[PDB]
Amino acid sequence: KNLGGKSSGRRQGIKKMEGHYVHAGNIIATQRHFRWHPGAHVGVGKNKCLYALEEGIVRYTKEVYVPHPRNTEAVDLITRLPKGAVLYKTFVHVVPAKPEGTFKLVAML
Amino acid sequence: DSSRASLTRVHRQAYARLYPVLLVKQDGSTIHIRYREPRRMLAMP
Amino acid sequence: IPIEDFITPLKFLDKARERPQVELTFEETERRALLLKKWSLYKQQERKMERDTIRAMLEAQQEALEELQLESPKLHAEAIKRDPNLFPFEKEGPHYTPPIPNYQPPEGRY
Amino acid sequence: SPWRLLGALCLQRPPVVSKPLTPLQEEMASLLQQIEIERSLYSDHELRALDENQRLAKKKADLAQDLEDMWEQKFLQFKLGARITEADEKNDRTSLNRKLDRNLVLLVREKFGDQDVWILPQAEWQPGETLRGTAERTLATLSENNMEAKFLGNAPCGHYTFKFLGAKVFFFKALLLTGDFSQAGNKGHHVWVTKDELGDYLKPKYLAQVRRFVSDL
Amino acid sequence: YKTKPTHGIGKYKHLIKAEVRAINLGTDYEYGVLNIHLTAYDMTLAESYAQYVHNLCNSLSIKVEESYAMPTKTILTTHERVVQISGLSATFAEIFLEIIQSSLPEGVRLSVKEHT
RNA sequence: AGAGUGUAGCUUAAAAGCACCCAACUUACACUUAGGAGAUUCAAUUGACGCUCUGA
Ligand SMILES: [Mg+2]
Ligand SMILES: [Mg+2]
Repeated sequence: KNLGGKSSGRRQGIKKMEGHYVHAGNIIATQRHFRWHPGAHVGVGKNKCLYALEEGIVRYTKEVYVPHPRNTEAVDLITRLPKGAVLYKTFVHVVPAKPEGTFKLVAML
Repeated sequence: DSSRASLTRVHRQAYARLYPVLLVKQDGSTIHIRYREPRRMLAMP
Repeated sequence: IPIEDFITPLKFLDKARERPQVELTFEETERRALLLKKWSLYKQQERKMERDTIRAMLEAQQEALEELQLESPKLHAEAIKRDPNLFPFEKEGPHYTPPIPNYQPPEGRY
Repeated sequence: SPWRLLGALCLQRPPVVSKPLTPLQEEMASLLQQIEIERSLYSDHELRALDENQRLAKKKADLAQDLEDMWEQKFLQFKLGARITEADEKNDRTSLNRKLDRNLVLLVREKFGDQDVWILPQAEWQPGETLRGTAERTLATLSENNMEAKFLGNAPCGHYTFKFLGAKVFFFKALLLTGDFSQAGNKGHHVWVTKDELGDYLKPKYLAQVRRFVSDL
Repeated sequence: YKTKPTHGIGKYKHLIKAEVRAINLGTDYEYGVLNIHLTAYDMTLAESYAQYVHNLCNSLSIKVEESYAMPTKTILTTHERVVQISGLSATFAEIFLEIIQSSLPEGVRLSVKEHT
């Protein structure tokens, strides 16, 4: 009677952990729902994947969730909280290692 | 302080003129009630 | 059963031409706008009076059940109780004239 | 401790006549008509007064004013009862129509063995009767009438204690719906007092502060 | 993570209450639901006094569930509005009632009728 | 008479920030947007105008 349910595992979760060196475009963590939210130099795909935007070192932190005011679901969850309540979510950052370029001497004109 | 919620305004948008018509219920109870075609003296037995 | 009278009447649409003239001068708008500010300070004062008589009387009434707590431990456990007589409560507001002389009580009612 | 047991009651007469307006409020009133008139939508009184007279001008170039004349005469016919039944008497301090706009409270004279104190209505009590029952009994001992007073709860309102042997007075709140105050010129000294004369009849520090828990309006 | 001291830093449903008779148990005595009927023949006088008791309750942290109205009766239509109140303490009961008494504008009648 | 003392309603704010009032959208509340009123109790850390209490 119970047919179906033979789905394989998604193999989602963190691909690059804390402190790992990560180039631009490396997928940091694939997820199904928003477990980790993006932070500094980390983008989101259509399927909620977290890819890195700069070359750097991955850091996981906890900061205050302030949703967008057009996101009417979370704002209506924000305005039911008591007066001292602060939400938190785990954010994933990339601390950019290299600078974006130097000034090199080309030619003495 | 029976003048708190009597300084009013019809808070609708489609409403006609409403005249401060004085009404008496049965016994000499003169009460201002907004009512059309201003009578200024209304009564019921 | 959800039936109400908030519905706008159908007759209040068609003949909307009776006042196409909404104009004031400068000084009539000036004296009205001074009135809205002086009434904004006025009701702030009137609700400042009621925030006194609510707070100060509650101060006396909580100190009363503090005084009736210490000096009679069997009588402040009964002043908390509720009278069953406020269930059919009703009170008319005030008027202009306390009622009348005898009579004359007349309208044809139809 | 030796407790002289005293329960008491301030009655609150509800004002039957609403207060007159203030010079800013009548401007706040007359402004509130003019914006309401400007935002109204074609009443049938102005339909049969403005649209008709154009057409009544039309048959004459080739009535509603008589209606409004009938409404001024009856407004002046049936004359109004007095909002002020106070400026005529001015000395009948026992009257239930002493002040119609304000909050009135019973206040009588009592005489003690050591004191001669104008008093708010008191009574001795016993722990056999409930405290809401003592204030129920105060309605028909010193007043001698058939009033209908209404209490709200069982909690007190004002507590000032004085000692000689100890004593406490407990001020409760009621409200008259009606009143059959028979023989209003009684042998007592009952005065209905708004607020300012409560600082005139009750001098000492356990009686000059009854005004802190009566409604200020 | 579970094994870290920052476990449960982002949980929030214990801060949201997502989902009546007269409650006089041992000392903490409070009413059930109340209804406040205000009938007057002015829509201006009934709508504006329905606001003030709601503004009086909000300034005293008294829970107002509904503030609806029942329809009119053609006598001339009498407009009636219901203001639902829950929860008064012993000291609050006489004081919260007497201010709505001491603010009734012009010939509107109160009610502390109850549900159903 | 004595003690505690004292910034608008509150402030381990130092002339502040929240509370607060009206108007318009809202049945209403709420939100928002337009506006509104505000104080260091006076005199040189000190002394005496005001409030709270313990007394007669
Ligand atoms: Mg599976
Ligand atoms: Mg499988």
